[PDB]
Amino acid sequence: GRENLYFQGMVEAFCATWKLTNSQNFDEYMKALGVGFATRQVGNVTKPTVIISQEGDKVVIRTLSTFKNTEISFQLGEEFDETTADDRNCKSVVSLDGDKLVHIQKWDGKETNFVREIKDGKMVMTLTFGDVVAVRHYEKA
Ligand SMILES: O=C(O)C(F)(F)OC(F)(F)C(F)(F)OC(F)(F)C(F)(F)OC(F)(F)C(F)(F)C(F)(F)C(F)(F)F
Repeated sequence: GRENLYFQGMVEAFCATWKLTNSQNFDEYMKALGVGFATRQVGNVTKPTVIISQEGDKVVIRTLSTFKNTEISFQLGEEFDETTADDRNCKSVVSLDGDKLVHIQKWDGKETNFVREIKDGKMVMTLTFGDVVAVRHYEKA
């Protein structure tokens, strides 16, 4: 009933081609993660395209850039293995929390999370590691 209407309407809102339009404190966020000088210099100029789609029962997230191209495929709320763009081998869970799509990565006893939300048609991504928070805005292409 309302459960399937919530899950279908939420996933539908996020499924699009998203272009990065704005970044805030992403450099600090990469520094808190332990991303070195070399990669950070690339990461601060790289303009990603994020494609979110439904491929069967799975939700797919493709991050396309001149640095590295990543692709993750998952069932909502079911843990999966993920090798990140900065070569961290995580145990990750992508889930729904109200109007938010929450991505939690765990590796080496550490934890980082990315919260994606739709705000006035834009996708706002909040990246958190400890006290360090970054905000990235995306628009539909
Ligand atoms: O979603 C996006 O648009 C995202 F590409 F920027 O990825 C991300 F969501 F920000 C991340 F959280 F995945 O980033 C990261 F965690 F992988 C990272 F911070 F390590 O990123 C990184 F360092 F690898 C990087 F070099 F900056 C990078 F070039 F891959 C990029 F694309 F993220 F900027």
